[PDB]
Amino acid sequence: SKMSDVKCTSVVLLSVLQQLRVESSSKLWAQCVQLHNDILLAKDTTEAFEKMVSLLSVLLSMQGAVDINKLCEEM
Amino acid sequence: SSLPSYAAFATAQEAYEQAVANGDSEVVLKKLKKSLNVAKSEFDRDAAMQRKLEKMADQAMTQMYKQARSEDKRAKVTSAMQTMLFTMLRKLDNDALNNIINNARDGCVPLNIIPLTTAAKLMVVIPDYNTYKNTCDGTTFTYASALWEIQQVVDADSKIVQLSEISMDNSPNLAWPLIVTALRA
Amino acid sequence: FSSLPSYAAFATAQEAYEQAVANGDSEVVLKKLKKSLNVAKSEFDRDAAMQRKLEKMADQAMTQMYKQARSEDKRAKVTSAMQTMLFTMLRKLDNDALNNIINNARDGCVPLNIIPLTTAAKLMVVIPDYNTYKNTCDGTTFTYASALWEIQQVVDADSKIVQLSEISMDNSPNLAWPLIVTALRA
Amino acid sequence: AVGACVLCNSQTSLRCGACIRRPFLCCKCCYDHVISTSHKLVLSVNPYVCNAPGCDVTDVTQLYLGGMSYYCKSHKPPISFPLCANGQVFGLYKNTCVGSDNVTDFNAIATCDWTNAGDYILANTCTERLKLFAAETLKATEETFKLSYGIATVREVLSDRELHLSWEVGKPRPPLNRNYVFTGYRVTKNSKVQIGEYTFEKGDYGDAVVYRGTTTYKLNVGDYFVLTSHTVMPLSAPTLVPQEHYVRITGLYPTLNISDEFSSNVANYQKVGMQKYSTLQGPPGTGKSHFAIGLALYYPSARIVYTACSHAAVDALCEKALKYLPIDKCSRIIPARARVECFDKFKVNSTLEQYVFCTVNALPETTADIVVFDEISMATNYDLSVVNARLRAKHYVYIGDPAQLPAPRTLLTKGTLEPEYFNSVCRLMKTIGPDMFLGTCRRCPAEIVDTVSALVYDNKLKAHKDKSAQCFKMFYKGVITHDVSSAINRPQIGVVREFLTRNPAWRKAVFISPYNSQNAVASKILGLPTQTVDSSQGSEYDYVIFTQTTETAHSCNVNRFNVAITRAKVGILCIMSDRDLYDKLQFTSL
RNA sequence: GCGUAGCAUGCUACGUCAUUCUCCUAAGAAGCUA
RNA sequence: CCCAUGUUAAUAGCUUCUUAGGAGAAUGACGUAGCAUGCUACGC
Ligand SMILES: Nc1ncnc2c1ncn2[C@@H]1O[C@H](COP(=O)(O)OP(=O)(O)O)[C@@H](O)[C@H]1O
Ligand SMILES: [Mg+2]
Ligand SMILES: [Zn+2]
Ligand SMILES: [Zn+2]
Ligand SMILES: [Zn+2]
Repeated sequence: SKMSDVKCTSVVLLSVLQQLRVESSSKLWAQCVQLHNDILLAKDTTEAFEKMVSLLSVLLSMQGAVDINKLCEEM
Repeated sequence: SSLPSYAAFATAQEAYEQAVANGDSEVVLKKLKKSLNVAKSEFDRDAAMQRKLEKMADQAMTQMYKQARSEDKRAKVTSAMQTMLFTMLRKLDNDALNNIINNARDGCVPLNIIPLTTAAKLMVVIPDYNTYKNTCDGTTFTYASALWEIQQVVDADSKIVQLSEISMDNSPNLAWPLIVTALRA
Repeated sequence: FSSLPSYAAFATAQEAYEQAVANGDSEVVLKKLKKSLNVAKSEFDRDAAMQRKLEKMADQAMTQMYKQARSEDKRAKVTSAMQTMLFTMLRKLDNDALNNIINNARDGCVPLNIIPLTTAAKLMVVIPDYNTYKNTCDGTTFTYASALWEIQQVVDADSKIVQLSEISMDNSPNLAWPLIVTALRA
Repeated sequence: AVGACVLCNSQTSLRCGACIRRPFLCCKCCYDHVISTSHKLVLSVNPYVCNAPGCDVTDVTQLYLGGMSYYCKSHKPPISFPLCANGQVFGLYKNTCVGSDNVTDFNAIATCDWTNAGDYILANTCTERLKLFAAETLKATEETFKLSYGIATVREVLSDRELHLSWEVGKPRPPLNRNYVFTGYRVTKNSKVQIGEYTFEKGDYGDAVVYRGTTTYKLNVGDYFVLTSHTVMPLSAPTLVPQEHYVRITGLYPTLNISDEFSSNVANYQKVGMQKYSTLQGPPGTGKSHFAIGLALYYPSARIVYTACSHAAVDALCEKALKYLPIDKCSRIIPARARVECFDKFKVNSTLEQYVFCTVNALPETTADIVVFDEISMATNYDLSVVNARLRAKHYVYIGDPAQLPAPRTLLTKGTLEPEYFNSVCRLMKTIGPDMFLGTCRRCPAEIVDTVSALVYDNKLKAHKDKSAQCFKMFYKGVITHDVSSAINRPQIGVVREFLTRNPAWRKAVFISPYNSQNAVASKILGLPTQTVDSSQGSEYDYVIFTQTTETAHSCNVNRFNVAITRAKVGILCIMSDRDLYDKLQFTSL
């Protein structure tokens, strides 16, 4: 299962972004929503992975909101 | 069921069973039937009380468990979701997601959304010279498993910087963290 | 039940029965005492189940009285809230122009859709992009509903204030559209 | 209401009932705790009392579980089973629990009354969750000791700023200073109502208790005063966040051409960058509180919170930042109540500024990029736990010296606490050695360093000064009067008053005396700024007038004396009481 | 042979207690459909 | 004989499950009254 793990990681990733109060910045939430809905309606895994890169790079863009060195440490 | 009323019903049942095993006669037989019946009805009333009590205990166990688990799940929702996300991201094992995450651990995070179009603009901060050395070569810039052409490197004091100043020796004279503006190849 | 005299009668009949068991009276007397104990137990059953039914019913009536009191208190609270809402919306009227247009109607009825359009003091324009902004309210005054409006504020979709020097064709990408421009009637 | 056992972190639902803090306890640990001590009350999701109509049995060894309630031995239904059985008190998660052996220490922590010398050394070499629990129960004991103080009642109102008080018979008088706020009452028939939060100070003439108040009420005869008690908030964060030696600097960006003054401190700045938390130890006036400002000027993009336990330590830090740091991007936090006045030159109560300053109790829940905790000698594990719960940050720098004077520990009366038990960090500086060390007295004249490098620090200090010939110390016995518990010495104020008409340049000197009451009472004779030795730690002065009040164990404490005499930047006058200490220093005779 | 008293057994009425069923209502949780 | 501190979620339909109340039924058991017959103790 490779196509349907990116379609579920978009759901988890947009839930994380929404919990970090991305949606108080409307120009950013419009692009995050558009990337989410484009991944979910995708039939080719390459374009889904490019949109997933673009969407995840919103989460990595905000510095102190996550603690990436702690979350990635356990893996 | 091992209740005091079961002790009484047990001794009455034993007496009636033995006397009907003899089975002689007749008025004391009816008296024993009556004593057994009244003791048995007392036992069944007590067993009904026990069943009602154990049913209420069972509902209490279920309702307490549901309340405890539900409030615990709704409390740790942020951390559980973030841990779940990074588990799923490691499971995909993509070579672009891994690259942008392994850069974002070190401190090389983008300042905007990574673009998809050919020849669009990405501004990533590079904190230390070694992180520059790992990602940049000449003027190419290997990020998100894509090649980017560096346009412009500014400093934390917002002064433009040429890519020839970035040296193993001149770097302590720089003002980190650089902001690299690059364009997709 | 316990405070009822039926419990006392059943208890003393049981005491008499134990005393007669220990006393060994004649079998007819023992049958008599069993009969009296049984009728005492029947009266105790009647009265005790009666009081149990009674107290169940009284607790039910108390619960429904609580429900009625809660319903009537909440009705009072909602009536207060509706009345204060109506009276604040009364104080918010613009009574000069409203009186003018209502007294200019031949029956006293004017359509609701032209109550704001001729008496509102604030006009909120919501603008989705830049060409619309250039066409409807360019500059610090404009025209709509045959009046002249002066732009008192422009916020964006994030409720952040946007200065009028920002809204240009090259800074149109960096604004969080739509723009809500609030103007006042001149 | 589930939780985690303190000494093995298993899941559990019990709570010991006789312990003041109600620590969660697993089943096996709760059996170990209630089978050895006299703490026999346990609370589950409901208490373990006997649910008879009327019965008072709480001892968990006695109760039985039956039906859906816990009954004593004489009310159990025949379907029942004992709680305190098989070595495990029955609670939730009974069979998923791990026993422990620390119940020979947890008993001593939860049982003791914190008066002896050993309880603090046991509250500081246990595990981390026991360190938090021990600090919490020590705070609770210190709070419920304040209920043992007397109760005040007004006899007459001599003046609107001069009450007259009579205290309860047989109960000890509280000490009268702005730490202890009282609440008023008019409880007669007629209004058992609080009539304002007051605070006292003993006026100089007569038995007048000059009161400050929140309100503006007229006080009658019958108004009577009860001390307030503050509830101890439970604490969660570890005392020391675990260290992680990095490979290279993270989160901090160093600077080009920092200054010529902090040029010799660059190596320690790189060390602060590399570690997670670092500890700095130096003798007094040797750059410790200066180092924090140098950390500000070496990592200019780094948001910093400076913290201390006093208010004069954080005010000394505030002054140093005023001299060096840009004053627009700085702040200062004052609590709303604020019985004492603080430093007011920064934009007060604006925590979003890049350089926040605070007392450790009044910190707001925020983040940082390096947090500087100055004066760790005055910190208890409650304070380090609070600073680790509120402030989340990338690097911690704990600055201070163990040889100055500690947190007072009011309950401690029998024994003496060595430095390595003051808190966890002072233990770390006295166990493995500090990460950064700077000893060279850049503040006090070489006479002060010459006499203070023989008392505590055994000949390890040299000064960047010389004998400045303004260090006078005299020996005058000073016949004492007694205030509530803080003695007051009139004739030594007399000789100081003599040393004020006959030395004109010294009228900017600061009065230093070990007792708070004499510090208040020598302002009305002299008029100098006044500071107590315990609250003077970290701020220096040009000239200092120290007066040893009484020959006791408190004012003849060499650490208190050291922190008293190492604050004079250029000149000091020391009116001594003890003969040996007056012979121990080497000043002029006077 | 009848009347009275007691005892046995069977039926009918009423009062209670347990088990099962059906239904009606109330309250709550959840799922699908337009 | 004492010193520091307070931070927005529609209308309607169907279905599953749980709880509570009431009614009715069915069985069993106890107790009281009434009846059917038999037996025994007394009178005629
Ligand atoms: N590098 C230095 N060179 C010269 N003098 C210094 C240096 N660092 C600090 N000082 C002086 O030494 C004093 C030490 O002050 P401070 O850091 O408050 O000491 P402490 O932390 O022990 O209270 C300051 O008044 C400062 O003027
Ligand atoms: Mg200092
Ligand atoms: Zn205890
Ligand atoms: Zn345990
Ligand atoms: Zn009891």
